[PDB]
Amino acid sequence: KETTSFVFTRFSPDPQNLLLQGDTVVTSSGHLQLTQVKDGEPVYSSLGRALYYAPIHIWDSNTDTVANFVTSFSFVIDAPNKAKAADGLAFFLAPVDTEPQKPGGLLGLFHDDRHNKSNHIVAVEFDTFKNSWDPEGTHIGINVNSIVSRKTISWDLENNEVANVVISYQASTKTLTASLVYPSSSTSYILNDVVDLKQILPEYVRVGFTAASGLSKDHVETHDVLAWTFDSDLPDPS
Amino acid sequence: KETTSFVFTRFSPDPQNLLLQGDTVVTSSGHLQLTQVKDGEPVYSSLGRALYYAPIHIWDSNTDTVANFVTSFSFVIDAPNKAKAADGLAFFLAPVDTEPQKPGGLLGLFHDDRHNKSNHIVAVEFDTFKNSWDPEGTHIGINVNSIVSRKTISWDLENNEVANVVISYQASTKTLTASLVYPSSSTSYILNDVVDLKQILPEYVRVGFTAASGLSKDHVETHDVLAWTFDSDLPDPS
Amino acid sequence: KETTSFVFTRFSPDPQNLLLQGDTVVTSSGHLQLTQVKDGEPVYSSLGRALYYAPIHIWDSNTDTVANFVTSFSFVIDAPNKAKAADGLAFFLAPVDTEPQKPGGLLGLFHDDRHNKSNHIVAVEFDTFKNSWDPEGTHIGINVNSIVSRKTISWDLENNEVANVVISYQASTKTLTASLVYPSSSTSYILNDVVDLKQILPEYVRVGFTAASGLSKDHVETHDVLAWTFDSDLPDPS
Amino acid sequence: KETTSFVFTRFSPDPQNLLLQGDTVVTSSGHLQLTQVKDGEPVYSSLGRALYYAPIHIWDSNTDTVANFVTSFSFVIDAPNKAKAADGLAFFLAPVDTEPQKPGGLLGLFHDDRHNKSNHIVAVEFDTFKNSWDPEGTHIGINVNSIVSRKTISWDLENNEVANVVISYQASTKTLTASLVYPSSSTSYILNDVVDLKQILPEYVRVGFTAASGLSKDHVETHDVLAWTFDSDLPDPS
Ligand SMILES: *[C@@H]1O[C@H](CO)[C@@H](O[C@@H]2O[C@H](CO)[C@@H](O[C@@H]3O[C@H](CO[C@H]4O[C@H](CO)[C@@H](O)[C@H](O)[C@@H]4O)[C@@H](O)[C@H](O[C@H]4O[C@H](CO)[C@@H](O)[C@H](O)[C@@H]4O)[C@@H]3O[C@@H]3OC[C@@H](O)[C@H](O)[C@H]3O)[C@H](O)[C@H]2NC(C)=O)[C@H](O[C@@H]2O[C@@H](C)[C@@H](O)[C@@H](O)[C@@H]2O)[C@H]1NC(C)=O
Ligand SMILES: CC(=O)N[C@H]1[C@H](Oc2ccc([N+](=O)[O-])cc2)O[C@H](CO)[C@@H](O[C@@H]2O[C@H](CO)[C@H](O)[C@H](O)[C@H]2NC(C)=O)[C@@H]1O
Ligand SMILES: CC(=O)N[C@H]1[C@H](Oc2ccc([N+](=O)[O-])cc2)O[C@H](CO)[C@@H](O[C@@H]2O[C@H](CO)[C@H](O)[C@H](O)[C@H]2NC(C)=O)[C@@H]1O
Ligand SMILES: CC(=O)N[C@H]1[C@H](Oc2ccc([N+](=O)[O-])cc2)O[C@H](CO)[C@@H](O[C@@H]2O[C@H](CO)[C@H](O)[C@H](O)[C@H]2NC(C)=O)[C@@H]1O
Ligand SMILES: CC(=O)N[C@H]1[C@H](Oc2ccc([N+](=O)[O-])cc2)O[C@H](CO)[C@@H](O[C@@H]2O[C@H](CO)[C@H](O)[C@H](O)[C@H]2NC(C)=O)[C@@H]1O
Ligand SMILES: *[C@@H]1O[C@H](CO)[C@@H](O)[C@H](O[C@@H]2O[C@@H](C)[C@@H](O)[C@@H](O)[C@@H]2O)[C@H]1NC(C)=O
Ligand SMILES: *[C@@H]1O[C@H](CO)[C@@H](O)[C@H](O[C@@H]2O[C@@H](C)[C@@H](O)[C@@H](O)[C@@H]2O)[C@H]1NC(C)=O
Ligand SMILES: *[C@@H]1O[C@H](CO)[C@@H](O)[C@H](O)[C@H]1NC(C)=O
Ligand SMILES: [Ca+2]
Ligand SMILES: [Ca+2]
Ligand SMILES: [Ca+2]
Ligand SMILES: [Ca+2]
Ligand SMILES: [Mn+2]
Ligand SMILES: [Mn+2]
Ligand SMILES: [Mn+2]
Ligand SMILES: [Mn+2]
Repeated sequence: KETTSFVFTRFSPDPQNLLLQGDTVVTSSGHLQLTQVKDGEPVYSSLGRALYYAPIHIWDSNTDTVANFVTSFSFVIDAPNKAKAADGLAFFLAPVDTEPQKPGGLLGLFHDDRHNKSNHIVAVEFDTFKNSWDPEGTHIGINVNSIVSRKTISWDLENNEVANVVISYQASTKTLTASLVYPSSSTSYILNDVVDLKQILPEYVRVGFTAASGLSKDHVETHDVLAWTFDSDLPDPS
Repeated sequence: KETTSFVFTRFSPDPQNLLLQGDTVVTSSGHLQLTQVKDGEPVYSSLGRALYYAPIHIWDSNTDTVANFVTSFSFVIDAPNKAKAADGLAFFLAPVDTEPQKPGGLLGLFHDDRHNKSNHIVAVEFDTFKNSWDPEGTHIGINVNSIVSRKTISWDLENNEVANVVISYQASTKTLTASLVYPSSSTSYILNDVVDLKQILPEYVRVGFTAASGLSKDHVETHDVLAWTFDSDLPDPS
Repeated sequence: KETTSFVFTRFSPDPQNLLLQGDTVVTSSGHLQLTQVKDGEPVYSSLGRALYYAPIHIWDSNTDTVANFVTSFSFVIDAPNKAKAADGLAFFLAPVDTEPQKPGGLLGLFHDDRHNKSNHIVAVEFDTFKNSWDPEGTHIGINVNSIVSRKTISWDLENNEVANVVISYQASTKTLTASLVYPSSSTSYILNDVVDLKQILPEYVRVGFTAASGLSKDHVETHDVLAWTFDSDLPDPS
Repeated sequence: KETTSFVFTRFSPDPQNLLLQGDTVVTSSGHLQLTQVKDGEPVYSSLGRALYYAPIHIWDSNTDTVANFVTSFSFVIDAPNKAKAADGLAFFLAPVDTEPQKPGGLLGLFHDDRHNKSNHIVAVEFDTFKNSWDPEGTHIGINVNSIVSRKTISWDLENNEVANVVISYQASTKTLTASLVYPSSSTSYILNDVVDLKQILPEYVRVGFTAASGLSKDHVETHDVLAWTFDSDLPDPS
C-alpha cells in the first residue's frame, strides 16, 4: 500500500516542492498566480502551470492495483470585462516529464485540437471562452487526451469570487467527479464520468494546474490558486 | 484545538459506539438498516435512527470559535414500486439528548410541520415522498429547524443503486454543502446554503442518520447506510 | 474497517465528550485537573478520572480482528515535597461501564492488590509512591488486571515539568509500548511488553486517565493532563 | 500552513517518487535494499541511499515558523558474523541537492570526521561499528553536522530481526526524539536531544535513508528498509 498527501493553505515564495512552468509566480498575498499581471491588470497571451514536484503513483502493473485520489483547491478568476473572459484554468494529471504546450484555448495542455492517446492527459477544465470545439457558454469539462471534453456542464463564472473545487477518483467504479461551489452566492455545480486511469495514464504522473489568458488584448483575466490539498491511496492487491 | 474523527467501511452486529433508536438494526451484510425489512421486503410505518455515541464539539462560547466538518456516507434506497416511494432518509445534527420524533414525512426529526428555533436541528434530507410542504418531485433538501427545507434541488432516485454523499460545513463562510453521486449512472447532485451553526445548534451535538418508510402499506422502501466517515475540527482562536 | 480518532490540544470547561469521574475538573487554563487543588495547593485523598465518551472498538469476534492504537498526551505532576510524592497517574483501557475504584496506591483502578481476570484492565502507570507491592523508587509500569505491574522501569519525576507520553499497541506482535520524554531536560524513558488485548479486554472499551493523591495529608501532589490525542484502527480481516 | 505526508508499507520496483543513490535497489520482496547483496551474501564497501523525491518545507523565513515532523520505519540488519558488523544505517535530513559522501563509518553522510556547519545534516544513526570517534559498543546516535554524535545510547543489534523506529521533532521545544523497538524480544530504546532545525538546515530539505557496509571483506552486513511513513506540518504563524 502507498499513499501521498499534501496541503497548502497558502503558498510561499520560491516553493521548491512545486515545479513552476511558464509565467507562474507566487504573489505577496501567498497565491499561485498562474497568468501574468502587470500594474494590477491581467496580461494577454500568458500561460502558467504549477505541478507538485513528486510523481504520484496512480497505478501499479506489478500488483494490478489502481489508486483513489481526492484533491481540493480554491481559485479566483477576475476578468475586467466578463463578456470577454478567456481562456480558463484546469487541474490535470500528465506524464512526469510534462511541459507546457500551446497557449490560449488549448490551456497549455495540448499542442492542437485533436484527440491523441499519446497525450496521456486527464484534466478538469474551467473554460471561460467558447472556442470552435466548445459547447455554448462557459463550462466545466472532463477532458481525456483532448481539449474537446468528454463531458461538460454549464457553469457561470462569478467574477472575482472564490470558487472551492473538489475533484475525486474512485478506482472501483472508474469514476472521476468534479464539483465547484461559490460560498458567496450559494451556487454549486457537479459532474462525473467514467474515466479508466489505468488505460489513459502512465503508472506515475505529475499533478497540478494550468491556466491561460486570451490571445487578444481585450480578452483577459487573472487565474489565481489560493489553496490546494491532495491525497492519493494505492491499495494492496485483492 | 479539538478534532473528532471516525470511519466505518461497514458495520458490526452490536455497534456499542452507535446509539441505535427506533427500528434500526445492523444486517448480516454489515449495513445499517434504518427501516425494518421482513422476508426481504420493506415494512411500512417504520422509523429508525443511528447516532455516533460521542458528542461532537461544534462551537465554543469560551473562545468564540466554530468547527468545520465533513462527513461522507454511502446509502441505498430500494422501493419495490418507485412511484409509491416513501418517505426518505436524512443526515442530521441535533442536541445530545435527541430522541426520535414523528414517523412518515416528518422523518423522525420533527413533531410537526412548523419552524421551531428550539428544535436545534440541521439536516440534509433525501426525500422520496411529496408531502403538502414539499416541492414537486423527489428532492434533496437542507433543513434548519423545520421539515420545510430552506433550499431544495431535484434528485432522481436510482432505485437500489449505491449513492455516495458528502456533506461539509465551512465555518468561515457559514456554508453547508451537500453532494450526491451515483457512479453506476454517472449522475450527480449538489447544493449549498448559508446556515449559521453557532446560532442554530448547541455547543455539543450528536450526529447521525434517520429514515422513515411510508404510513400506508403500499408506500414503502428500504433505507440502508453502507459506510460512514466523519471529521470535525474546532480551531484555536484567530 | 473501523477507526476512531480525537485530539485535544487543550480542554474546555464542561467537556461533554468526556466522562469525568470523581474529583476531575477542567481549569480556566484548559487543563484536565484530575486531583483536587485548593488555594493553589494539592488536596490529599483525592481521586479523579476522565474517559472519552465513545466506546472504542478494540477487537471484533465476528471477523477475528484486533485493533492497533496510538495515544499521546502531556501531563504535569507537581509535588510540594518530592520526597513525599503520592500516588500517581495512569492511562488505561477498561470495560465501557468502568467506575472509579479505591483511591491512593490503587490509583482508582482496582478494588484490591490482587490479580483478577474479571477486572479487564490494561494500564500504564506513572507511580510516585512505593506501596508494599511496588519496586523501589518512582517508576513507570505496565499493568494487566492488577496493580502489581507486569513490567516496570525506573522513572525520575521532574517536578512540575511537562512530560510527553506516547502509548501504542501493535496487534500483529501483541506489543504494548510506552514512552515518556521530558523535553526541558532531554530525559527519556521507554518500555514494552507482550499484552494480548483480545484475551484481556472486552470487544469495546473506554479509554482515559486516572490519578490519585496520597492518603495522608503530607503525601500530596497535583496531576494535570494538558493535551491528549488518540487513534485506533480495527482492520478488515486478512 | 503546509503539510507533506507519505506511506509505503512496501516498495515497488522502479519507485519514481524515490531518489535512489549509490547501490540501492528494490528487491522482489518489496524491500529497500540499501547495500549490495550478491548470491545471498552482503558485499563489503557498499553504500546506498534513498530519498523521498519531493523537498520538505521544514521552516519558513517569511512567517518565522518551524515544522513538526514524525517518521516511522521498519528495518533489518543481517550480519553473518555479529561481532564483525559494520557500518550501519541512518535516517537523515539534508539539503535538496544532497549526494552520497564517503563510505564505511562516515555512512555516506559526511566527507570527513569533522564538524562543519556547511554540512546542513541532521541524522539519527544506527551504528554497528566502533570508529575512533564512537562510544564503546553498538549505539544509536543523534548527529548534527558531524559523524561525531551529539548524544548516543547503547543499542544491541538483534541480528536479522525487524526493528520498528519512530523519529519525531517538536518545534516548540526544539527536541528530536528517536525510539527503536524489537517486538520479537520486547526490547526498546529511546533518546532525545535539543536540535534547532532553523539554525542547522535550509528551509527545504530532502529526507531519507543511508547505509554502508564495512571497508574490509569480513566486516559486512545487509541494511534493508521494509516500510516507511513520514508526516510534516509547518503551521501558520501565531
Ligand atoms: C418548540 O421546541 C421546544 C423545545 O423542544 C418545545 O419545548 C419543550 O417541549 C417539551 C415537550 O415537547 C417539554 O418537556 C416536557 O416537560 C413536561 C414536564 O416538565 C416539568 O416537570 C418535570 C417533571 O416531569 C420537571 O423536571 C421539569 O423541570 C418541568 O418543570 C413533561 O411532563 C413532559 O414529559 C411527558 O411527555 C413527553 C412527550 O413529549 C414524554 O417523553 C415523557 O415521558 C412524559 O410523558 C416533557 O418532558 C420531556 O420528556 C422527555 C425527556 O427526554 C425530556 O428531558 C423532558 O424535558 C420541554 O420542557 C419544553 N422545553 C422548553 C425549554 O420549554 C416547544 O413545545 C411547546 O412549548 C412548551 C413550552 C410546552 O408547552 C410544550 O407542550 C409545547 O409543545 C416547541 N414549540 C412548539 C410550538 O412546537
Ligand atoms: C485577431 C486577433 O487580434 N487575435 C487572434 C489571433 O490573431 C492572430 C493574428 C496574427 C497572427 N500572426 O502570427 O501574424 C497570429 C494570430 O489569432 C488567435 C488564434 O486563432 C486568436 O486566438 C483566440 O483568441 C481568443 C480571445 O480573443 C481566445 O483566447 C481563443 O482561445 C483564441 N483561440 C485559440 C485557438 O487559442 C486571437 O483572438
Ligand atoms: C391508508 C391511508 O390512507 N393512510 C394515510 C392516513 O389516513 C388517515 C385517515 C384518517 C385518520 N384518522 O383516524 O382521522 C388517520 C389517518 O393519513 C396519514 C397522515 O396524513 C397518511 O400519511 C402519509 O402516508 C404517505 C404514504 O401513503 C407518506 O408516508 C406521508 O409522508 C404520510 N404523511 C405524513 C404527514 O407523515 C397515510 O397515508
Ligand atoms: C491516617 C493513616 O494512617 N492512613 C493510612 C491508612 O490507615 C488506615 C487506618 C485504618 C484502616 N482501617 O481498615 O480502619 C485502614 C487504613 O492506611 C493506608 C494503607 O491502607 C495508608 O494509605 C497509604 O497512604 C500513603 C501516603 O501516606 C499512600 O497514599 C499509599 O498509596 C496509601 N496506600 C494505599 C494502599 O492506598 C494511609 O496512609
Ligand atoms: C582491508 C582493510 O584492512 N582495510 C582497512 C583500511 O586499510 C587501509 C590501509 C591503507 C590504505 N592506504 O590508503 O594505503 C588504505 C586502506 O583502512 C580503512 C580506514 O581505516 C579501514 O576502514 C574501516 O573498516 C572497518 C571495518 O573493517 C569499518 O568499516 C570502519 O568504519 C572503517 N573506517 C572508516 C574510517 O571508514 C579498513 O578496514
Ligand atoms: C474479581 O473481580 C470482579 C469484578 O471486577 C469481582 O466481582 C470478583 O469478586 C468475586 O466475585 C464476585 C462475583 C463476588 O462473588 C465476590 O464476592 C467475589 O469476591 C473478583 N474476584 C475475586 C476473587 O476477588
Ligand atoms: C566545510 O564544508 C564546505 C563544503 O564542502 C567546505 O568547502 C569547507 O572547506 C573550507 O572552505 C573551502 C571553501 C576551502 O577554503 C577550504 O580550504 C576550507 O577548509 C569546510 N570547512 C572546513 C573548515 O573544513
Ligand atoms: C500523436 O502524438 C504523437 C507523439 O507526439 C505524434 O507523433 C503522432 O503523429 C500524433 N498523431 C497520431 C498518431 O495520429
Ligand atoms: Ca475554450
Ligand atoms: Ca416528504
Ligand atoms: Ca505505588
Ligand atoms: Ca561507527
Ligand atoms: Mn471547453
Ligand atoms: Mn422535503
Ligand atoms: Mn507501581
Ligand atoms: Mn557513531
